[PDB]
Amino acid sequence: AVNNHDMLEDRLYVKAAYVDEGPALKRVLPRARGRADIIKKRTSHITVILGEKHG
Amino acid sequence: MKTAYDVILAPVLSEKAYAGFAEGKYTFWVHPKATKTEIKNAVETAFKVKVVKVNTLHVRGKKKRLGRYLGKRPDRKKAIVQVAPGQKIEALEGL
Amino acid sequence: KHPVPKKKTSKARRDARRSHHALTPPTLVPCPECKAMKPPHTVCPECG
Amino acid sequence: MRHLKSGRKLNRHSSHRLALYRNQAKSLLTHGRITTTVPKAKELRGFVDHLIHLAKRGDLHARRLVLRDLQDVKLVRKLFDEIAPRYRDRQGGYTRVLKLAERRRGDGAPLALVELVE
Amino acid sequence: MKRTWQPNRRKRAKTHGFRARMRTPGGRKVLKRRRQKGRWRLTPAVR
RNA sequence: CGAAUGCCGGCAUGAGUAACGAUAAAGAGGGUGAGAAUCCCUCUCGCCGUAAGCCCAAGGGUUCCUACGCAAUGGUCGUCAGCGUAGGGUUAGGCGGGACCUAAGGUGAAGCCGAAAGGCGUAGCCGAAGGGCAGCCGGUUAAUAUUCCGGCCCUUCCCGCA
Ligand SMILES: [Mg+2]
Ligand SMILES: [Mg+2]
Ligand SMILES: [Mg+2]
Ligand SMILES: [Mg+2]
Ligand SMILES: [Mg+2]
Ligand SMILES: [Mg+2]
Ligand SMILES: [Mg+2]
Ligand SMILES: [Mg+2]
Ligand SMILES: [Mg+2]
Ligand SMILES: [Mg+2]
Ligand SMILES: [Mg+2]
Ligand SMILES: [Mg+2]
Ligand SMILES: [Mg+2]
Ligand SMILES: [Mg+2]
Ligand SMILES: [Mg+2]
Ligand SMILES: [Mg+2]
Ligand SMILES: [Mg+2]
Ligand SMILES: [Mg+2]
Ligand SMILES: [Mg+2]
Ligand SMILES: [Mg+2]
Ligand SMILES: [Mg+2]
Ligand SMILES: [Mg+2]
Ligand SMILES: [Mg+2]
Ligand SMILES: [Mg+2]
Ligand SMILES: [Mg+2]
Ligand SMILES: [Mg+2]
Ligand SMILES: [Mg+2]
Ligand SMILES: [Mg+2]
Ligand SMILES: [Mg+2]
Ligand SMILES: [Mg+2]
Ligand SMILES: [Mg+2]
Ligand SMILES: [Mg+2]
Ligand SMILES: [Mg+2]
Ligand SMILES: [Mg+2]
Ligand SMILES: [Mg+2]
Ligand SMILES: [Mg+2]
Ligand SMILES: [Mg+2]
Ligand SMILES: [Mg+2]
Ligand SMILES: [Mg+2]
Repeated sequence: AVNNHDMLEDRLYVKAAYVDEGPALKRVLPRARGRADIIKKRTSHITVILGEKHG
Repeated sequence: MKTAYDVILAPVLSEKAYAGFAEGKYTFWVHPKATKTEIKNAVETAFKVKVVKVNTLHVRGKKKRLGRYLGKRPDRKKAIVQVAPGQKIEALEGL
Repeated sequence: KHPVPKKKTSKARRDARRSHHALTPPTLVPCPECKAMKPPHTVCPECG
Repeated sequence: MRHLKSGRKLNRHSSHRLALYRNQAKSLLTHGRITTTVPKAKELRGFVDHLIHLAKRGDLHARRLVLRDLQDVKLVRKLFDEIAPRYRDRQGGYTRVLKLAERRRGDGAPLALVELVE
Repeated sequence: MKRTWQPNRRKRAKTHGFRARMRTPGGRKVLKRRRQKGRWRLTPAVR
């Protein structure tokens, strides 16, 4: 913000922000009586969007 | 033809290789089919030395991968040779 | 034996389950000497 | 219930939870300040205060007593000769527990400080 | 508990081996098929 | 194409739930590192001890040693690893097996039988954790050692001499 878009740090707030869901990596979890489920270790796309306070 | 220069591939370069220079003992990479007897003459003929004892051992190459491409490096044999006492190989004396 | 759910539970009903799941922010007090922030009745990361 | 039952088991049986307090004490009477979890800390407290108080009594008996737990002649000497003396005009409260503001990770556990007083 | 694969390198070369297959017409036809399908390994690999 | 407990794929629910795999047990100080309950060192505690220690044979196949790494693999974490990359490392006349023997059985000149493919079979040949055959003790490397080195012994073949 400061360093690129010349935003003046002292008045920064968090305008909007959110995490969408990335592609999930699947792995095999061996189970009783030969069974083997699959568990998914997932992925987040985190987004913080900053804007300037008006004071 | 098979000449001596075929039996002898290259010198082995390692701490452990070097560490034997100081006794009579010089170790090369040799062709994998080459027997203790003929390795001797091949080294006599090439470096004009007397050979007294031969030690061979095979070095089976490492499996390596380029990423879905999986194969192995080629297989070797090495000899560590004993020159007659006092003889040297000045060829091999650059450390 | 081996009880099972009878119906996929709805997007409405699982989200309402979660109405309590929301976090609450850490409890924080201004520090005695340094400028910074601290949890109360603890030893300040700066100037303990 | 628990109901006026007092004193902690912390996920240890009798044997191991004894050996715990003994070991904690050995380490406090060595380093003079220590860092553990908030509850392990709060239970140490009295376990040393008595160990200390007995060094303040000074006699051959009170020594032989303290050796049951601390087990080590040298550490005991430090206790009787060089530690208890700072306390002789002090009535109780030879230790202090302050909690640290950060907690472990992969653990989450809150930690505290245990130091001998002054 | 004792299970079905008890690897032994002699048994393997003696049973599924190349000279094995070649001794019996049943087994020459094993090799013929495998060769025709274009198998990479015509015969079990024992070390 | 809406249904076939259809087929292939993808994404949900149960749910932040059950579990995280022997109840032998941990605590602290210090180091390293962007980051440490989980790595390294010290101290204390606990558990194996006809083993949960050490050798050998299978089987496995570089997993060994060391440097640089942490995306994934590791039921957490990881700065660690049996993991990624790379380099190095396995040395024998006497140890094991072969240029020795035969065993079951296999195979097989001779021979015998069977539409064909094949089945049999003497002698021979093959076949071993059996018979036979000469190396003990130390030291050395990050990593091999009855293999290299030190000391003290031995076998067979070839040639010569008595
Ligand atoms: Mg399971
Ligand atoms: Mg199974
Ligand atoms: Mg599912
Ligand atoms: Mg040619
Ligand atoms: Mg050899
Ligand atoms: Mg009860
Ligand atoms: Mg618990
Ligand atoms: Mg007990
Ligand atoms: Mg049995
Ligand atoms: Mg199976
Ligand atoms: Mg075998
Ligand atoms: Mg091919
Ligand atoms: Mg229809
Ligand atoms: Mg429920
Ligand atoms: Mg529950
Ligand atoms: Mg649970
Ligand atoms: Mg457990
Ligand atoms: Mg540091
Ligand atoms: Mg640092
Ligand atoms: Mg015993
Ligand atoms: Mg093996
Ligand atoms: Mg395997
Ligand atoms: Mg590998
Ligand atoms: Mg290792
Ligand atoms: Mg390292
Ligand atoms: Mg990783
Ligand atoms: Mg992980
Ligand atoms: Mg590695
Ligand atoms: Mg033979
Ligand atoms: Mg010969
Ligand atoms: Mg024979
Ligand atoms: Mg036959
Ligand atoms: Mg027969
Ligand atoms: Mg034998
Ligand atoms: Mg034998
Ligand atoms: Mg022998
Ligand atoms: Mg070793
Ligand atoms: Mg020895
Ligand atoms: Mg020797």
